[PDB]
Amino acid sequence: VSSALFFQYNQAIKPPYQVLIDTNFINFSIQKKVDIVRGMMDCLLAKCNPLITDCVMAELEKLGPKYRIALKLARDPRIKRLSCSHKGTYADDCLVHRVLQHKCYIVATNDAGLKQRIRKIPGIPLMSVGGHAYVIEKLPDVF
Amino acid sequence: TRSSVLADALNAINNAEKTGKRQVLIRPSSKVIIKFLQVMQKHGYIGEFEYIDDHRSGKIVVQLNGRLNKCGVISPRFNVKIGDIEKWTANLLPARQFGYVILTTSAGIMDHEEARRKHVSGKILGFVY
Amino acid sequence: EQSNKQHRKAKEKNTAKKKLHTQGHNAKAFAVAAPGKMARTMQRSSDVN
Amino acid sequence: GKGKPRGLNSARKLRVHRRNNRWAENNYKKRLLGTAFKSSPFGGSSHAKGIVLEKLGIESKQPNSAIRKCVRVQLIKNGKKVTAFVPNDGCLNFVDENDEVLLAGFGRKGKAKGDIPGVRFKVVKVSGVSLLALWKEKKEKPR
RNA sequence: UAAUUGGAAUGAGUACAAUGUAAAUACCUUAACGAGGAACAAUUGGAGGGCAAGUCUGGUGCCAGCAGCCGCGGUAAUUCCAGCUCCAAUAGCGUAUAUUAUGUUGCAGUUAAAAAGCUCGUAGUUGAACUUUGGGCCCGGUUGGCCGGUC
RNA sequence: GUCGACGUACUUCAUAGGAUCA
Ligand SMILES: [Mg+2]
Ligand SMILES: [Mg+2]
Ligand SMILES: [Mg+2]
Ligand SMILES: [Zn+2]
Repeated sequence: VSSALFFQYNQAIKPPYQVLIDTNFINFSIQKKVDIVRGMMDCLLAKCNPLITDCVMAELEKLGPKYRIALKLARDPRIKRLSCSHKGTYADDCLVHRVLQHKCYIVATNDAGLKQRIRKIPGIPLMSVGGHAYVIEKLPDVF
Repeated sequence: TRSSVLADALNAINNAEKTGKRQVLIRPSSKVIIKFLQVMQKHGYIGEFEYIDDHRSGKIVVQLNGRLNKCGVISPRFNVKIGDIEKWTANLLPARQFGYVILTTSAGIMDHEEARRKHVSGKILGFVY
Repeated sequence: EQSNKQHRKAKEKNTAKKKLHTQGHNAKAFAVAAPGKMARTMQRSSDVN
Repeated sequence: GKGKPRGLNSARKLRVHRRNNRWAENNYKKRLLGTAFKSSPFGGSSHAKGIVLEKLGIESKQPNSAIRKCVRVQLIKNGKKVTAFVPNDGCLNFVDENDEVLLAGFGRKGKAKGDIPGVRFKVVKVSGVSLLALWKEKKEKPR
């Protein structure tokens, strides 16, 4: 119950944002041909700093060589690499622990299960690629 | 029957590099296949290659080296104006700063960021990324 | 306990582009040039009757 | 290729092929032929007049029951007689017999504990005045 | 939580006047009046709560359910949910009907929409490769680096 | 004529699967 949060406003999230990418955000970006950095600019209408965690990068490197273009996208120089103090576990678990320990990232992901478990935590907006672009759900500073 | 010879060439390269082979044999070979391949070669997607010569259409042998993710042809060679360059490269590339759309202008066969500089346009052939 | 599988039949003459000719005429040919205006004026004048 | 042509001189084929296989789309043939409203109960209209033919459940003991609230109403365009709801059961005193009720669709979004399948209309104006303006005692019914 | 009360503030309105305008009216400006329930009396919708010496229905008792503007008196008298609690939009708010968020890009056809029984065939769409390639010299644009002479 | 073949309009039938607990 941090000093920033209102009832559900969560006013420590502000421009420029910091998003956390899941492993199937990348897949549906490559599939629907949106681009990471400009796609988040085109929805949030603010600067962005996509972040990728050591658990997620390990998972990408675990996929193999059929998915090497997504790995090429993830080692891009202007996607920063947040390092994580973990054993090295499943990606979605590492995302949930990051979210609970700081409550100032928005989470870009596409699996339904991780969507539910994030939605329990109050004040964490939740980007996801749908249709043709990056729709954002629980952010009260949209337009 | 056989209509696009370039489509056959790029499909044969694509198949025989998916499966991991090392050199490809593509029969026939127009001037367009040589120039499209020299454009792919300049950017490092294929190794050298060589035209072997019978007294017929002629064959090519390409030396692949791994770095090729996809290549293809756009089949009606659509006329592309100068803003349609960037609508085309947003439709058919998975991230808008790698991969090259290749197009046939009055100044040669070239990728798109060379046809931006020279300020030309023309028809559209294919793509690599 | 032997059940055979259904042979899914093949229709007879009842296809949405053949229904249009079953009445007196070719009903595709008696249409309008602006269906939106036909709709909004038809509704309003219905209410004013 | 796929089923369709693709050469750069076949717009005429593609344009005719869309112009034929477009009459096989029920909303298209519905909205050009002008069939689009026999779905709707009233004609083309949005309200419809009617004569109060009689009351139903005027001898029903259980108060505020739905069959207490329903009158039976003849429409003046067709001649067909239907049943109609009435809000606020006290407003059965306002409609008598040979009133002109002006009916509107009931259009209910949901179905309650003891409701009725079959009432599809509802009474809006009784002999010129409106039932919210008689029940709220603004106006009164001009006989 | 407030339910009394203390003075300060102002315009809706009314108005000498001037301005406005062809002439007026109104705005803008302004003497004099003009706020306690500031009775100088905001609205449209939907969700809940209780209302018994009441009625009605059903039953494995005192119950349940519907409902409750209907009770024992009383209507110049009863002075009662002071006048039940929330929620949303707000000088705006609701209801009905429609409509809105076919495939060029970009659909589907073995097994659940849909490949004509078959081949020939005119229009239509579509159609293999090839013809000056390559080198040498000069000129400088416009950048980028070493530069920054400058007050 | 509670007539047939259509053409419109509408209705309805088919929804549970795993895991743990009792
Ligand atoms: Mg079938
Ligand atoms: Mg022919
Ligand atoms: Mg040719
Ligand atoms: Zn971790």
